Amino acid sequence: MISYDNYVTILDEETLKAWIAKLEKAPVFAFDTETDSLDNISANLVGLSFAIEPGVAAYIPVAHDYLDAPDQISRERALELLKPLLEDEKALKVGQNLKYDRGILANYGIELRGIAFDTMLESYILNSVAGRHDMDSLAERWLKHKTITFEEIAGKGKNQLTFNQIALEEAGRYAAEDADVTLQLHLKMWPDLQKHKGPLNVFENIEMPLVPVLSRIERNGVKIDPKVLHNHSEELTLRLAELEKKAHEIAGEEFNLSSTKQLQTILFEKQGIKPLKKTPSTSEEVLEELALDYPLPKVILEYRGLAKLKSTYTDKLPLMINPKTGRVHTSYHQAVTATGRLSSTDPNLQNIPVRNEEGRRIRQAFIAPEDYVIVSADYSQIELRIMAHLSRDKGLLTAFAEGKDIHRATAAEVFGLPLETVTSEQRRSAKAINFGLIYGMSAFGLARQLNIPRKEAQKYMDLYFERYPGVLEYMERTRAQAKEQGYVETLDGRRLYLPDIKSSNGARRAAAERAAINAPMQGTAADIIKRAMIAVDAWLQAEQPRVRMIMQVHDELVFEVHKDDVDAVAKQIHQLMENCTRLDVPLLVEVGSGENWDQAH
Ligand SMILES: [Zn+2]
Repeated sequence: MISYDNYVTILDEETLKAWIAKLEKAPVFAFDTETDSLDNISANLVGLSFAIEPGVAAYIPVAHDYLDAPDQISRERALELLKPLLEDEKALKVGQNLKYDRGILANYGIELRGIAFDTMLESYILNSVAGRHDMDSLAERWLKHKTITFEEIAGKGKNQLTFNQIALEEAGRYAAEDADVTLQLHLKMWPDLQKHKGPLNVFENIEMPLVPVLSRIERNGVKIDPKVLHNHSEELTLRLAELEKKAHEIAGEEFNLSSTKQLQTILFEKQGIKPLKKTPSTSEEVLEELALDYPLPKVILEYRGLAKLKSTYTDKLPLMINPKTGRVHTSYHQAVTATGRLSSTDPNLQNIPVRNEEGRRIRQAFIAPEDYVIVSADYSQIELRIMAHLSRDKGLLTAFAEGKDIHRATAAEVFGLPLETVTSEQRRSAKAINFGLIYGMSAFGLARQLNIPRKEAQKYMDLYFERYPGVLEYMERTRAQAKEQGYVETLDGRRLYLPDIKSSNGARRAAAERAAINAPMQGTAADIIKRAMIAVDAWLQAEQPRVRMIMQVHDELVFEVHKDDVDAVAKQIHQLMENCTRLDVPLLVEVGSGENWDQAH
């Protein structure tokens, strides 16, 4: 148990100063902030904790205000004394999710520098799939130590306390332990992170430098117009009512729009093969087949999609506007995906329909402030260009080299016809093949996406490998080393460990073999995107132009640029993204602008 004897609670300047002096001569020190909220932009600093050595840590309360709380160094005095150390790039800090901390300090005009180690990221790079990368999971895995939980000091449910209401010493136990455990975790993981120059490279030049740029992107937020969203909601209520009527009218009586309950009894009872359509889904969608002739499945389909969209973005988004900035602040997660791509929540920007009109209207609500424009910079099929390189295929490499549509180029070879004559159906077939290879899909899988018979799909795949031999050789070689070493790598050294690579279980080893082929391309795209963000952010920080990087979704970076600077800025973003990342993969950045994200997109 952690008691009040473990860590000191600093309540006077003289003592704070004695610690600042020791901190100033330490090789590295753990740092942590405690606040009255999870919302970064509006949270208030309540206290700070440091750890100079395992077992030697302190908690400095500055804003606890429960009834009769003892005197504390003021938030302002503590920060002016701590500011020099915190802003000194030479004073190296360790922490668990330093992104949060860097931002809190920014609420006071302090730029945390020396952001050298983040134990969450050390863990993530050591093995992204070892398990959760939060401090409590980490402490238990590497230290066989269970940490004091927030719920243990604050309580649960609606009556949970906010940090400023917790007694000084209890808050101390929690806060000082964080700092202490964090430093211990670093001492155990940092040495390990050196057994290999690949992960070390990614951790050092990709992951750590990205910490402060994500903080800045998140705190910038994005301007969302709530009127547009509201009218879209009202219209969707009318449209959903209308569709409900159109459905009742196509059949007879009233009924819910749920399959395997009300639909199979109507749809199949009036002709159609018995199997219902599961919302599995993108592999055999019963309702959409019928759609080509049967009108009911069509309106039920278009109904559900609209209902999901309304409650997920039309009704939720306006509620996400922060009263303090008047903008929305999405959460980017840097240590969650297995391949290294950034994920996103509240809102999850990647789930906004891309090829659909309603998705387009959602994006029309992401607007640029007065005298500014939204700019979208996209890496054209970066994953496919990465495959051309990894397969050393002169065919693909040349297609990209001369600017041809790889899907039409691919079709012209697989079907053997001039590029000008390739039809829309042939382009659609080549495209399914191409993107199917990335996700390592089976000839049968391809068939299920192309709506053609088995072995006909096999026919297309054999023709492809004959024309593009380098891709089969890459695929075989990759599944090989995957079994030889138990993991695959990205161009920068990032690793995805594949434990079921020999699973014996068919399905699991199947998944592990698809992952083997895929991860290197997706992880590499991820690494390129992060390097571009770091690069563009560095220019932004150095030159201070009239632009803000507000979003990162899929393979695009979105900015707010002053209307009178768009041309020079576009030239610059463009050169940085395709000339300041990797010079080996043939990259192309499509830059576009408009009044909203939909127009620039
Ligand atoms: Zn904490």
